[PDB]
Amino acid sequence: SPELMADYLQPKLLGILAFFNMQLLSSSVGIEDKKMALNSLMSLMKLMGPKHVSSVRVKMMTTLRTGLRFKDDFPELCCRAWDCFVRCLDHACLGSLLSHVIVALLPLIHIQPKETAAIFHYLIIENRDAVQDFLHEIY
Repeated sequence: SPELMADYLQPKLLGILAFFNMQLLSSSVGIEDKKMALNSLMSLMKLMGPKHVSSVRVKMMTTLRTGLRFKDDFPELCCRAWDCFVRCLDHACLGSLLSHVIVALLPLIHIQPKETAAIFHYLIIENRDAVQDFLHEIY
């Protein structure tokens, strides 16, 4: 079952993602391989769906922020993948990510002008009534 596979994935939970995060951290692992691992994370995020990642997805997002920090050649493609992972992710507390989500976004906006704008517009539409709860905080 895809759901049965998801349950096996659930047991690894954040820790399987963390092991990947350690692999991304290691100097020896290839930058392209790390991008592939990030793609693997994006596929996993879609497989969990928004509900499955839950609190763990926010921990994964912190891991994602570390992945965002080392981007180089990998990043313009990677940022699009990260947004796709976010789209697979339930918006959940999009307001809770708030500025911190924006701060990752602001570096991203510099790396590619088009990608950041597309992510922001999608985020603004997704937040809806929830959107702008932290907007005053993100002056």
